[PDB]
Amino acid sequence: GQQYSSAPLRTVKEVQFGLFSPEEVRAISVAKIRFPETMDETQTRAKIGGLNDPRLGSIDRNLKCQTCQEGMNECPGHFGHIDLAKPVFHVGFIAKIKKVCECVCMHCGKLLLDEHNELMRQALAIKDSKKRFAAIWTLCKTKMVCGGCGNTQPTIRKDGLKLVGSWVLSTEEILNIFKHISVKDFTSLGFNEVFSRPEWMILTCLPVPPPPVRPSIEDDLTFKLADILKANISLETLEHNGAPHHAIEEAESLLQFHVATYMDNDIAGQPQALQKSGRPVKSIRARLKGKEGRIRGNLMGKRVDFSARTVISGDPNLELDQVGVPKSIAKTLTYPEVVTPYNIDRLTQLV
Amino acid sequence: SFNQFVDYTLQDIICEDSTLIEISFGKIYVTKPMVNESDGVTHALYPQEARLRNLTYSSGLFVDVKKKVFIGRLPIMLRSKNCYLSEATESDLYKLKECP
Amino acid sequence: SLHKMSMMAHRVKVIPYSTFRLNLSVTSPYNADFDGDEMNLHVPQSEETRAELSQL
Amino acid sequence: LKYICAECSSKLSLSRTDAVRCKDCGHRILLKARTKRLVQFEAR
Amino acid sequence: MNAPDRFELFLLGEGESKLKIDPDTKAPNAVVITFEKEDHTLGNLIRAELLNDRKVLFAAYKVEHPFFARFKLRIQTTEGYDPKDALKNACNSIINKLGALKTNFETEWNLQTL
Amino acid sequence: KDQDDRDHFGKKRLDLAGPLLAQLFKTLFKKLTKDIFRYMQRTLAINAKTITSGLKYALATGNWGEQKKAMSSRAGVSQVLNRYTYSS
Amino acid sequence: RCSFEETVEILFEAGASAELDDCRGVSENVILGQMAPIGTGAFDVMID
Amino acid sequence: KKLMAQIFFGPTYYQRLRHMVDDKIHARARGPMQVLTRQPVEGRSRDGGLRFGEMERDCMIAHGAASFLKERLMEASDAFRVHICGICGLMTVIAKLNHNQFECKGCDNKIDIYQIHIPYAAKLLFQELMAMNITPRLYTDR
Amino acid sequence: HRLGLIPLQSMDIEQLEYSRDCFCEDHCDKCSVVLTLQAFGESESTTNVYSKDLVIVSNLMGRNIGHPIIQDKEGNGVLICKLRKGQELKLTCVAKKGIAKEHAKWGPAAAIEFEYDPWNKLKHTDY
Amino acid sequence: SLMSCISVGTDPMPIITFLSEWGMEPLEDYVPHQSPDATRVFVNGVWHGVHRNPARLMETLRTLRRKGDINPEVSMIRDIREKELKIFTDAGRVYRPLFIVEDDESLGHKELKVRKGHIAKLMATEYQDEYTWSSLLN
Amino acid sequence: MIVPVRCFSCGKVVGDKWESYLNLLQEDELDEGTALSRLGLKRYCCRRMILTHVDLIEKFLRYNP
Amino acid sequence: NQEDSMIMNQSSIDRGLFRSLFFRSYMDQEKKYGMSITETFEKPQRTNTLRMKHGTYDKLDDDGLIAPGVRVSGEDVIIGKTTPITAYHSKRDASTPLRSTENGIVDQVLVTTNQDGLKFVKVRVRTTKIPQIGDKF
DNA sequence: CACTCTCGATG
RNA sequence: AUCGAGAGA
Ligand SMILES: [Mg+2]
Ligand SMILES: [Mg+2]
Ligand SMILES: [Zn+2]
Ligand SMILES: [Zn+2]
Ligand SMILES: [Zn+2]
Ligand SMILES: [Zn+2]
Ligand SMILES: [Zn+2]
Ligand SMILES: [Zn+2]
Repeated sequence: GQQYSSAPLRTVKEVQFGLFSPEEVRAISVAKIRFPETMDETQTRAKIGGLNDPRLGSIDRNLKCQTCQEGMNECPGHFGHIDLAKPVFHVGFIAKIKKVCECVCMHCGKLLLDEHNELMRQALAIKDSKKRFAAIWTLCKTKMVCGGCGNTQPTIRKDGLKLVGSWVLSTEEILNIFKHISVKDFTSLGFNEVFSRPEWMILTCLPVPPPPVRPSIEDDLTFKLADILKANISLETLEHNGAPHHAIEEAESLLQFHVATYMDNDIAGQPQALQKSGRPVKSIRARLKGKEGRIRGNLMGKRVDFSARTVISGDPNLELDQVGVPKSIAKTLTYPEVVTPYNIDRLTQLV
Repeated sequence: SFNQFVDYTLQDIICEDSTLIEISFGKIYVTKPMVNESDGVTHALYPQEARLRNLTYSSGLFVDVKKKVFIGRLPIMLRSKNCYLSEATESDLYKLKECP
Repeated sequence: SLHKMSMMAHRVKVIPYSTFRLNLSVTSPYNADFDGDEMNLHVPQSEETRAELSQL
Repeated sequence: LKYICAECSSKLSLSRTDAVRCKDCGHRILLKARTKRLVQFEAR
Repeated sequence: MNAPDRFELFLLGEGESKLKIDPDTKAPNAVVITFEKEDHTLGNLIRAELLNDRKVLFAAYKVEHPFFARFKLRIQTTEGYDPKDALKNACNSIINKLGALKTNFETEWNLQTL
Repeated sequence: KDQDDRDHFGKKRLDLAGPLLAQLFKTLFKKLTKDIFRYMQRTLAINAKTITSGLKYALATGNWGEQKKAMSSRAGVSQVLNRYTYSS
Repeated sequence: RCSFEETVEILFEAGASAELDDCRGVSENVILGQMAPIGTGAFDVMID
Repeated sequence: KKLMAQIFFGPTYYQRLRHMVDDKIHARARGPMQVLTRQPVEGRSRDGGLRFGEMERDCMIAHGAASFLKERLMEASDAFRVHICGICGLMTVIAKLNHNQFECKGCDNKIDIYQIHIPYAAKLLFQELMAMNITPRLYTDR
Repeated sequence: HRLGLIPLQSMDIEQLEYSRDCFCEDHCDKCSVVLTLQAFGESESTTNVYSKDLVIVSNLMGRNIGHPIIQDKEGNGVLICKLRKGQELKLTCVAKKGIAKEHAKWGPAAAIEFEYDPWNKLKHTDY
Repeated sequence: SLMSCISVGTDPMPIITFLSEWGMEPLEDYVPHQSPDATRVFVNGVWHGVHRNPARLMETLRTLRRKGDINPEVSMIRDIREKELKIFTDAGRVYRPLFIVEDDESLGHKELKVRKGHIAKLMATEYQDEYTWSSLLN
Repeated sequence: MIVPVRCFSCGKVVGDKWESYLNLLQEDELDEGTALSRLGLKRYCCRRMILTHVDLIEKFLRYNP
Repeated sequence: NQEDSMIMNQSSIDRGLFRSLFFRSYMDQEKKYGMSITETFEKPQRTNTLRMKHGTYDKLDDDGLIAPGVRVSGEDVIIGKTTPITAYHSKRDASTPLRSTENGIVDQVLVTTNQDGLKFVKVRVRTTKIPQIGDKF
C-alpha cells in the first residue's frame, strides 16, 4: 500500500459545498505566487520562488517535498494563492451575482420589501433556498425606489464580463456592496453564514492548483496561470507607475478575461482564448464535462486492473455457467490467495 | 480535376488577383517533381523514392515578375500530367518499382 | 451493458486457443453472436467480492 | 558492416560515418544485407 | 499463440497413462476407461466390437471435447464376466479381423495388373 | 408548384482536388503576396516556405485551410490511402 | 445530479447555495469510492 | 455412417478479414497507470486496462454487489489515501509522516485530523473544484 | 511451406526412426534424411526450380527413402519456385518421419472414396 | 458509381455569345406583355434574357455538344412546360454517359445511334491493342 | 503468387501440373475443362485448385531486386 | 459453428488455406539541434546509457540495427538509438522495441538520409499468420 | 444527448 | 498524453 498513519481511518459521511473566502484562501496557501516564471531560472534546473514552488510539490522524483518529505507519490497537493491587483468576477456565478444586485439596492445594502409588504411575507416563508431565492428575485427586481436610503435602483444588464447601470458598475463597488448586506439578509436568499457569502463570490485572491493537477511531460493550466500572473503584474505595473485613464481599465478587463476563461472556456463570449499551438485550451470546466469528463469518465466509470478482453466463440461442451479462458489470459490475470494450512501445499506447488 | 487545376486554375489564381504598388505577376511554370537535397544537388524525384524516404512528391512553381522566381512547391497527384508515371509504359513502371 | 444479465459470474475453465468460449444458451442475455464479438472478463481480488459474484 | 544499394546490384561495405550514397550510382536508398547466422524453418 | 502442440494428439504427456480404468458408481459391474491420445478411430471401433459380445450389456464411447485427443469408454458386462476381458476379447477380435483383411487384400492384390 | 427538393443531387456539387487546392492556394498565395507587400514596404527574398509548408500541412493533417482550428473542414479532407486490398 | 447532463453548473450553484450532501446516494459513494448502501451494503455487520 | 439429411455442398468464394484474435486478445493484471488520473492507461499496445464504464456500474448496482463495485473503483484502479482537516474539512493537511506531525496552517490543527480512502480521480475533482473557488468540505460524522 | 508439402519416397520408412525417439542430437541418418537445394538464375528467361533439383546429402545406407516423387511427364516434379536473372535460392532440408495427424504434409493418401448401400435399402438417408 | 464523372468546369462566355448571336433577346430589352410565351434562358444561374422559338435553339445546342463544338460536360436543360432553358457550365456536377436514342432511321423507328459496326470497330481496337471512347463521344 | 503445391481439400499434388495445364491450353488449344480432365483432376476441389489459381509470381519477376 | 461462427478444415489449413503474409514497418530518425547535438544509431551498453529497455539488445549490430533474417519476438530491440543530454551515464535510451504482442522475422531493413540530411531507418518485419480459432472470415 | 482496437499528423 | 480520421461489435 503506502505507509502507516497515526490518524484514524474514517469514512466520508457528508459533503458541505461552499465558496472560498479570500481570508481562508490565503490562510490555506503555503506559497505566494509572485514570479510568472515556470521552473527554469537563468539556466537552472530548479524552481523559482514564484510559480511551481517546491512548497507546492517537488517534481523530480526526489525524496524531499516541502519539509514533510514523503516523496511525490504519498504527497497529495499543496495549494498556493495569488492576490489580484483588482477584484474580478467568477464566470460561473455571473448570473447569480447579477441577480443579487437586483435583490438589494445600491449604496445601502438592504432588501427592498420586508414584512411590511404582503407578498414578501409569502416569498420569504419558503424554507428551500433555491425556491426562496427564485420567488424573491421575481418580486424584487421591479422595485426602483427604496431602513431608509431612498436611492433609485438602476437597471442592470449583462455585457461581456462587466455590469452596467441605468438611472458601469466596478467590481470593487460590488464588493463594497456585498460587504454590507450583513448576515440577516443572507439567510433570506440562499447564502450561508460561514460557508458561502456573496462577498466571496467575487475573486479577491484566487487559489493556485498544485502540480499534480497540472503535470509536466507543461500543462495548459500552467500556461493559463502564467497568463493570469502576466496580466496581474501588467496591471500592477500600470497602476504604480504611469497610470493613464483609458489604459489600466483594459488591463483590468484583461485580467478579468484570463481569470474568467481559466475556469470556463465555453462561454457566450466569442473570444475562446486560444493558445500558442492554436488549441482552444482545456479549461477546468471542460475537464469535468462528460462523458470524457472527470465525473463520468474517471469516477462513474474507469479502466481497471485484472481485466481481459477477447473474441468470443460458442462451445457445446461447456456448461451454462462456465467460461472458456485462453491459457495466456489465465497466466496473465491473477488472484491473491493468503497462505493457509488448507492450501499451503497447493500454493507451494503453484509457486 | 487536378489537371484542370494545374493547366488553368493556377494561372488564374496568380494573375487575376495579385498586383502590388510595381510588380506584376506573369506566367506560372510548373516543373517535374524534384528534390533539393541537403547535399545541395537538386534532382528528379520518383514516387517510390518519395515514399521510401518520407519525402513529398511535389514540383516547383516559378512566376515571371515585372517592374524567374521560385514561390513554393505544389504536391503533384500521381498519374497526372506533371507526374513521371503518366507517360511511363508498363516496363517503365516495373523498372521504377511502381505497380502497373 | 443494457441490463444486469449483461454482467454475469461464470466459472473459469482454462482452455487452449485464444477465444473466450461460452455456452450457446448464454447468448441471449448477453445478446452476442460469434461474428467478431468481443467480451470482457473481470477478476475479483478478495473472498467477499468473489462471494458476491458466486452468490449474487 | 556491409549494405546493398536498392536500384543497382552493388555491395557496399561502408560502416558508420559514411552512409549515403552509393558507389557508382548516385541514389541514397540503402538496404541492409542478410544475416550470416542461419535461421531454421519448421516446414509446416 | 495459444494453440497446443500437434503431437499432443498422439504423444502421451508427462505422467499420462494410455488407459485409465475407473469403477463406475452408477450401475453395478460397470467400468469407465479413459483412453488418452486417441479419437473416434479407436473408440467407435472398440465400441462397435463390444456390441458383438452377447455377454456385454452396455458399451458406449464419447469424446467430451474435440480440443483434447481423448475419449471415455463405458462398459457393463454380465455377472461372472470381467469387463476388461470383454475389452481384451474385443481387441483380439479386431486384430484377427484386420489380419485376415490384410491377408485377403494382399492375395487379391497379387492377382491384379497395371 | 410545390417546395424545392433540397436533396436533389442535380442541385449539388462535388469539389475534388482541383477546387480544394484552388481555395487553399488562393489563401496561401494571398498570404504570400501580402508578406511580399510587407517586405516591399520595408525597403528577391520571397518566402516560398509559405505555400510549400501550407499545402503540405493541409495535405498531411486533412485540416483544410492552413493552421487555424476555426476551420469546419476538420472532417479530414485528405486521408491516408487505404491499401489493404486493391478494391479497397 | 452533477453525474448527469449539466455537471459543472450544478456544482457551481451547489457551492453558491452551500448544499449539504448526505452521501447516501449511489453515485456519491461511487465517487467517494466507498461501499454504497446498495444491496450488500444496505446494512452493517457486527459481532455478538 | 451416412447423414440422414443431405448437405448443401460446393465451392464458394470466401475472404479473410483483417480482424484476427491474436491482434485482439488482451489481458492486464496491474499495469502502467496514467499520470493525471493515476488510472490504467488506454490501449492494448500500451498494456492498458479495460473501462468498467457507467453501464457496467449500473449492472453491478442492479445485482446489489456493492463490495465488488467498490473493489473495481478502488483496488482494481486508483485507490488513494488522503488526510482531511477536522475543522474546515479540506485537503489542506500537511501530513509529516514518520514524525506523526499532522499540521494544518489556517486552523491550527495538530490533534484533530482524519484519514480517508478515495479514488485519485475524486481527489483530482475536489482539487479542481478548490481551484475553481469551491469548497467540497468532507466531514466524517453525521 | 512448399518444401514441406513435397512428396518424398517413403517405401522403407518403417526402418527409419522418429527424431523424438532417436538417441541422437537433433537429427542423424537413422532418423532423418538431409537433402540440399541450390538454385540460381542463369538464363535471361525465367529459371524454374523444381523438386527434382533437390539433392540428397545424407547417407541413406540402403533404405529406399528421401527421393522426391516425380510423377511428372517431363520429369520435373513439383514447381517449387521461379528465379529471375540474378536471384538465388540456397537452402538445406531435413526431412523427418511424421504422421499426417501432426501435419497434413505427411499425408500418404489423397481422397478416399467411400460408399455403402447405393440403393439406400438400409434407409440411413432421408432424401 | 463506376461510370459517373464530375464536371471539370469550362468558360460559359462563348455559349453566351452564341446565344446572343442566335436569337436570344437581351434581358434589358425584355417586355413581358408583348411576348409572354418567351422561353427565358439561364446560364449558370444567370438570366441572360428570353428566346422565342426555343426548339431550334435547343436542337442546335445539342447538335453542337454532340459534335464537340460545345464541351460534352456542359449540361443543357430544356424545360418545356415551365418555358425555361438552363445551361450549366458549372464545375462539380456529377454526370454519366448514356446511349443516345434518335428516330432518324428511315427504314425503321426509334433506334440507338450506336450500331453493331461501331461495336465491331471498338473490339477491333481492343484486339489490335484507333477507334476509342472519344470517337464514340464525338 | 505461385501454383499451390497440393490441393487444400483432399491433398492431391497439383504443383506439378501448372505448366502442363498452360501447355494444354496454348499448345493443344484445349478448353479449361478438358485440360483439367487430362491432368487427372476429376474432383472439383483440385479442378478448382488449378483453374482458380492466379500466377502472380510472373509479375513479381518483373522487378530487378 | 452456431451464431455466425464457422468450422474450418485443419488439414486444408495445413496445406496453406487462407494463410497470409503480414509485414510491419517501424520508422525511426536521428534528431538534430541548433548546437549540433545529434542522436546516433548504435548498440548501447547498460553501463553507458540511462533508462534502457527490459528487452535484449543482443540482436543488434554495430550500427544499432537488426540484420534481416534474424527472428524477433516479445519486447526485443529492433532499432538502437541514443540521445545525449566526465560523467557516468552520458546517454538517454531512445531505442525501439518490437511490438509486445507481435513476433516474426526481420524481413528488410532500409537505411536512408532525410531531406534535411537526417539518417533515418525503416525496419520491416514479416510474420506468416495461419488461420486460427477466432479469425474473422 | 447516445466499448474497443487502430492508424497520423500535432505540442 | 492533447485534438481530428478509419474501423470493430
Ligand atoms: Mg445475431
Ligand atoms: Mg455480432
Ligand atoms: Zn508535499
Ligand atoms: Zn438604497
Ligand atoms: Zn547504386
Ligand atoms: Zn483546516
Ligand atoms: Zn537421429
Ligand atoms: Zn482436391
